[PDB]
Amino acid sequence: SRTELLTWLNGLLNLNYKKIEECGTGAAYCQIMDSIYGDLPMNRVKFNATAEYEFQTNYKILQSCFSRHGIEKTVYVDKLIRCKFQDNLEFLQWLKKHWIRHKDESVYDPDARRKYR
Repeated sequence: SRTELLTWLNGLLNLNYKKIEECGTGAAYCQIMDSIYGDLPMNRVKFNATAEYEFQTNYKILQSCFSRHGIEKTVYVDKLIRCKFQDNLEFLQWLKKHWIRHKDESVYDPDARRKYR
């Protein structure tokens, strides 16, 4: 559920999200992928974005990550970027599964990776 996922995400990345809709900015999605692959351009991810044009940048970074690593999963930016509940709920559900299956043994420091943003 949304509550179970949000709690998981907040603990994983040391975030304080209250609604699934907040994942629509694409920043959290990028960092979940960074925790798994560690080659995301975190400095260029607009982590605390408020303007849609900035969300667009996050999604292009996310899409580039999928392409670089040969991830076949679909990413419908047009649906997610509007911060709609259902679309983001579904994408986050898949991301958690991807994380479970691919996150290795190394420790991840979400705060340091974001330069404490």
